[PDB]
Amino acid sequence: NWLIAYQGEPGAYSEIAALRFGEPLPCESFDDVFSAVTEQKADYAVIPIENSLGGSIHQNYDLLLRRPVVILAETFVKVEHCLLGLPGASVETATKAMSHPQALVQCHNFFATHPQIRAEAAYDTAGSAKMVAESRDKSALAIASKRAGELYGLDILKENLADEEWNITRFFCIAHENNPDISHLKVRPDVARQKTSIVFALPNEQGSLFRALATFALRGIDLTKIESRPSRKKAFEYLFYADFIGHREDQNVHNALENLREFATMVKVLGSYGVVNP
Amino acid sequence: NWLIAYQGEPGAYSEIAALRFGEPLPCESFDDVFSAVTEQKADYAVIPIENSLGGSIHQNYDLLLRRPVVILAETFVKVEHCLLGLPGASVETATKAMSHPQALVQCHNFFATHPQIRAEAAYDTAGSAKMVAESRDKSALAIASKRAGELYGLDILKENLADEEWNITRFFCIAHENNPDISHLKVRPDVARQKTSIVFALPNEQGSLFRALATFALRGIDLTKIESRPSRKKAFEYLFYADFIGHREDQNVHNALENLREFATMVKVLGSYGVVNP
Ligand SMILES: N[C@@H](Cc1ccccc1)C(=O)O
Ligand SMILES: N[C@@H](Cc1ccccc1)C(=O)O
Repeated sequence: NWLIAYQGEPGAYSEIAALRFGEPLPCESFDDVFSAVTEQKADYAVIPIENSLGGSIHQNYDLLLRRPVVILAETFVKVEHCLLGLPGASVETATKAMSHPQALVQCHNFFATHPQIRAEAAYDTAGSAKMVAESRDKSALAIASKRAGELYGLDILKENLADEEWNITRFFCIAHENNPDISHLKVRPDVARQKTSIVFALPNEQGSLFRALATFALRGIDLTKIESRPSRKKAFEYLFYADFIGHREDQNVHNALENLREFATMVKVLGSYGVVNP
Repeated sequence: NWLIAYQGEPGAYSEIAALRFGEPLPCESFDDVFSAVTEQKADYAVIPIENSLGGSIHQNYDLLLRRPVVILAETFVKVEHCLLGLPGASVETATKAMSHPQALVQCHNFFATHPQIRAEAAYDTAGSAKMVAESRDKSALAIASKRAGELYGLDILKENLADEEWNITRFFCIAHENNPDISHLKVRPDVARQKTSIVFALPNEQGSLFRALATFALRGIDLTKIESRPSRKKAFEYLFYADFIGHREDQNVHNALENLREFATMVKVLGSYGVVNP
């Protein structure tokens, strides 16, 4: 399969990401995206893992943890809103821009300055595009992806509509752990400074984490991420997410990992992977 | 009784959180929320900081660091969705459910198992209970808090509509830096197991975090949160959120923090605070 499962519809930032890997299969949900891989509808999938403005997506992490799945690449999507109209395109004739409530909030400047234009709640940003194109009504605007504009044949009225640059979504392209297949991806991950992601669980002892970092830091190994959150039905544990620069088969790495399993209640390696660029 | 600025409208979870602290003052932006304290329109604010399902809210940590403000308390709000309807309304009779797209998608099974009832996007959850009451048709329902339904005289048709039983948002009650008055909260925070929140930035050398954690760990100090993200501002660095148990001016803690301040690029204590139980 060259299908890349994702959550959303065409023009969604999630699709943008699956495009960097292959042919997008859209899915109703996260839970659904992981299942397209499990039951072999799709070989791959791209899941949003963190966003610079929000957090880590702990839902997608519980799924990475539970699904017999493996990360094969990471990618980074710059969420840049476009204000988007029908051909014959004007801001001073419009009565509304539709979009996802969070896009609407993020474009709160545009709205306080443009009160002839009222924020309208839409299910998502891509469908907002979609509505404009079908409503055959040059009055209604959408706030969405350039790709949505592309696609629904709309014009960009306005780029960087929120006064946030650095709204970035990082996604992980994933496959079933019983075939980390790199060869069928659209573009092969840049492996020059390859990353490993793991989850581990510590019994919540004063010191535990210092102790688990020691494992990497006294081994010369650089981290790029670390996060705790509590474990809910294991009594007195936290879960930790940690990424670091290194390949899981590297002996130093392997030594770190074994070192951790000495006192970690569990370790999982979600994968060693490179990066795909726009 | 005293003014707790929060983002949203009556009904909202953020309002439930406001109310554990005083009289809620609803605001359109978090910017408005902080600027409300930072210029004495209100004495406190209730800020969402993380959710067990998404993660940390980076954008809020962002403003907590840039604002002359201090954590006075934390509480934890269980985000519990209800199907709300007018007196007489029915799940077998309903045609629409209105809510925030995220609450829609978090009750995805409900919608799958009830195809008669179409999911319909709205600006937020509480405004959805409002729309239901104002439109007066018994065929249109909302997904919103139990509070939003009471306010609006809507019946609760189903308790616990979401896919995931464990949805919890952690809020900070905040105040102005040099108006850090606990007396005029509505109940004093439980301060037995007092927590301190800090943020800091390190030059990104391998072992940095280990060396920083060494600071608390070799000192008997127990962490309850650790998370990294990359310095939006300095070229080569990371920010870390740390929470731990103790007070700023414990001998221990102070030592730890001073040692930290030795090599951290920056340290700000966001505050030392206990916990408001509903
Ligand atoms: N890479 C540095 C700093 C860092 C730690 C953890 C997460 C992100 C960055 C270290 O290895 O200690
Ligand atoms: N409380 C333990 C484990 C822990 C670390 C960091 C965050 C949460 C828990 C410690 O101080 O190391």
